[PDB]
Amino acid sequence: IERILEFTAKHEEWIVGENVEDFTNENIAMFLSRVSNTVSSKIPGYLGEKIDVNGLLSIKIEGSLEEKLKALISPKVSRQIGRLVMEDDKKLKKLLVEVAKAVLTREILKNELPIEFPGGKIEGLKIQPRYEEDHINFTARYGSWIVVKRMIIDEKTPLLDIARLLASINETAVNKIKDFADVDDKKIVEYFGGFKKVKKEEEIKEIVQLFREFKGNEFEVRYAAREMLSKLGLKVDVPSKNLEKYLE
Repeated sequence: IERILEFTAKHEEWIVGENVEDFTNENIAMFLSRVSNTVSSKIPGYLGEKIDVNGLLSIKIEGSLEEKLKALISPKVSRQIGRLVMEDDKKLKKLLVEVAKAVLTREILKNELPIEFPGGKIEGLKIQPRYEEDHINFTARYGSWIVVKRMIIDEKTPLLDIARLLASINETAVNKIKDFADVDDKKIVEYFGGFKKVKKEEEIKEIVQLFREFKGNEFEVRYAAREMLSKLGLKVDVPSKNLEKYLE
């Protein structure tokens, strides 16, 4: 297909649309940033068949950033999350717990760290929806890069499948922003290389400080935050593969 970069969504009262028409790296990165923020914000509303999301987002994580991080990796919170997952199968429950944990981690930390990308969320209809029926549509073609992640939404569409698609779209956005913004992600990985499986309060303090000292622009810091969190086993992007494996 020819050059295109668009996102539209139409489901119940959620109707939004945005595209790029002036194809600069800045505009592409800002579009993908907004897509990431938008789809990530909507994922929890599609997890209700398997996760008690109201209960999940009602979990209290108190204190400074360092204290919140310690809480998020704690056995207590893992047990709290497990209790909110409606699954009996040990293997499948583990997959859903990790998804729930990623949702909680994003919501707890987004005002403490640069978790969301710049630019906020898509709230209006810059373009009209590409399809008349309810749908999710992410379509990208630029140079050799092509991604088509879309589906029609029926009354028989599993909500968890919409969650999966939204998570997959988020993954594309996160993967590609660092290409369009020329983020040296290898350097970021090596920057945090002195830490592994961070559990102790003292080490959490150290890694947060190292993150704060990271010199980078608005895009680079989002990846530094993600890398720092990865050392604690924390994620802020829902792993679509977990939902894929459940739905199989």
